[PDB]
Amino acid sequence: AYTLPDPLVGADGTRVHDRATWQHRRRPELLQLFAREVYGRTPLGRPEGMVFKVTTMEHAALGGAATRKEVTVRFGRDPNAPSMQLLLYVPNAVIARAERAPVFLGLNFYGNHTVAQKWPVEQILARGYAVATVYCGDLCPDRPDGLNASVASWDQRAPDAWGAIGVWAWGLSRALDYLETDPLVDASRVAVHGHARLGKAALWAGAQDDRFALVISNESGCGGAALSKRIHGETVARINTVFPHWFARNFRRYDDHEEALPVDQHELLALVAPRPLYVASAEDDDWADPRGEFLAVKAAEPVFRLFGQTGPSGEDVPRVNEPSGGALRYHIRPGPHGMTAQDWAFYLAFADEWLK
Ligand SMILES: O=C(O)[C@H]1O[C@@H](O)[C@H](O)[C@@H](O)[C@H]1O
Ligand SMILES: [Mg+2]
Repeated sequence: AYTLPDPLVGADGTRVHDRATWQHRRRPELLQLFAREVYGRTPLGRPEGMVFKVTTMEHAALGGAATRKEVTVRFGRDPNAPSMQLLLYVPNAVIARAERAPVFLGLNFYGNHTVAQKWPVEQILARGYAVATVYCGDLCPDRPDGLNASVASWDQRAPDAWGAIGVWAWGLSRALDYLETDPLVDASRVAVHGHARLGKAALWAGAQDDRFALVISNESGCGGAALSKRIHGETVARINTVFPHWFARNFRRYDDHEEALPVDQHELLALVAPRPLYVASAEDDDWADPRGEFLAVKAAEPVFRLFGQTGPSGEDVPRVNEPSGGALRYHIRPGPHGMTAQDWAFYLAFADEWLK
């Protein structure tokens, strides 16, 4: 089935007519719904005893274009406590103006020094932006028994307990804790971004953690930006069966039963409002369900409009390589699933508008 629940009708049926009601009544309702039925509850906020050790600082990386820092973010005072490694490139030209750089923060899938994977780090830097990354497997190994060797392990797990997407997302927020202590970056101007499974975590981190200034979802698909109730491409039963550690056990109640869902992903997107949000698809990426990613944006737009922000105009998918929307923005690009220089060019212009 497929009737979408209204972001702007509360659980008790009252109509959300103002931003205060949205901020302090409706948002907590949706956050707790997504936590309980989909991603699982985030248990730890900031742990006590987090320690940041800057292990490497190189002031003339990439030809003097960038400063590169390597940072262990340790999650306890003990020196052999669990940790993650954050890689940061800062543009030198911005440091030379005595300004903290705005930052693109995203998880990587193959390791910090694979960005197999490559992002246009040099272009991002050339455009005046810092780049930070953490390998997702320092937080939760992407495998079905992966939570036992993960930050969440330090007869089973509870049905509303978080999986890998929630642990990855919590990792992004801890990366932001670090960025707040780093005088070369403006932690109030952080674009949190992700591709595919890591875009699911980027969305979930941006909705829970409203410190993030900008949120970018690149082809995050099922249980990211795509409407589950559309039953197109990847389905809930497919994703929980192949990746049973990603979501909460409770998400499996919705296996082949998306009609029963009490929310859909347009409401995840609405939790970014009023902060700028970018959802993007690939034209041949039927698995992620591009129309469903676009329609989730459109069904989220009323919440942005409550704050006077606008989304893609038109009620169907805009032409390829034509981004559309104000603070709430979409593009679809030609070709297959991935993250490309085309996507990044559109993201950088969006950031130029909202972070510089
Ligand atoms: O790109 C990938 O490997 C993944 O992308 C995700 O968004 C999708 O849910 C996975 O099934 C897999 O296709
Ligand atoms: Mg789908």
